[PDB]
Amino acid sequence: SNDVPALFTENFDYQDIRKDFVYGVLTSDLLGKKIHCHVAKENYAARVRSLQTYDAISKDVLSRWVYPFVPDSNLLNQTFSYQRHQIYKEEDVVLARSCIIKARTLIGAYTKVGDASVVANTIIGRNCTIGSNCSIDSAFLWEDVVIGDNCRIGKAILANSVKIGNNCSIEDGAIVAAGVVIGDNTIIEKNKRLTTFESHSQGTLNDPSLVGIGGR
Amino acid sequence: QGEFDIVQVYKKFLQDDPEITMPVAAIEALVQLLSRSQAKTISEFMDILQNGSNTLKEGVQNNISLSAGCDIFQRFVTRSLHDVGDFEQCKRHLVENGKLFIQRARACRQRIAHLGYPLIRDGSVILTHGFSRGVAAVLLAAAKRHVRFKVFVTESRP
Repeated sequence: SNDVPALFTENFDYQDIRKDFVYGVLTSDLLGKKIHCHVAKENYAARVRSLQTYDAISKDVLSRWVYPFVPDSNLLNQTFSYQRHQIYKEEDVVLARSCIIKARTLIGAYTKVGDASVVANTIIGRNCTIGSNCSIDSAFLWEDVVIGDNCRIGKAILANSVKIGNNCSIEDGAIVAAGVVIGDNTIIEKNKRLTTFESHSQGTLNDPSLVGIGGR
Repeated sequence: QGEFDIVQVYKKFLQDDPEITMPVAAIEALVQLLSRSQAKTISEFMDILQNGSNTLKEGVQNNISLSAGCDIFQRFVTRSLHDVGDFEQCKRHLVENGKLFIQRARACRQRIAHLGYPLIRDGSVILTHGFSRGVAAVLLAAAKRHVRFKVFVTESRP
């Protein structure tokens, strides 16, 4: 209610909506006010705050728990289409023969998938492209990403415009930023976040980028 | 000479083009038999193509599609036909509308494909019997649109 802002300039110690505000009303630190909960028992509601949620919400979105707000609706003139086992594609996509797609998979448009590759439980941005004889599981791929031939990806986030060479591998928890490139015949261990800038994490773009290092 | 045994013209178009079927050939033959002809009466015109069709019809072992195609061809021409004022309009309206039929005829196998290929779905399995240019076009038009599917084929005795 319109009281809340004026109730926040006053009582300036309040910073967090739950730790400070609620506790104030309940402890009568605020001049005797009331709050209420409207417990929903249908439909869906959550917010993206944690990596352990982005993964969760995504599966909770592909699984149509938030209809109509679903790829198949294409609110921004996308060209998605629901297919059985909760797999989502887009127009003008190319899927090779012998390339197989398992459930809970989403494919953006303008994206290539090489031969004998296996994708599963994975979200893929548009304009991507995958190598051949690869294996991807429970991953996350964004726009303009390439993948070398014969590589293994799993449970990792790959940001926009990322290049991965052949023979590479990458395991769970891995997180990259944009522009980063990994040279052929390379692995990236669990949770080993990285970047393309000079900041805190251990990232640099050039190939290879782990044991063989750029920037350091 | 004049108009030789139009079965030759018929047979020629089969060799001038093998990718066109038997019906569309005779229609391409009659229009010639209509073109290279001066009848001066509507009677002679239709008296010819009847003998023209029956000859073709008696030529091939009374093939259905052919005997079908020809009979349809006649009734299209003689439908909107009328004699008004001059006469050359007759032969004009014949060959002109006769030419139109063929144009509409040869392009039929294309229309079918444009309507048929959505029946073929990704990963589907199709079954056909014998050879048939119609089935060919749609199936090819599927692959040229890049869809994955497998088909069976019947030995098709005899």
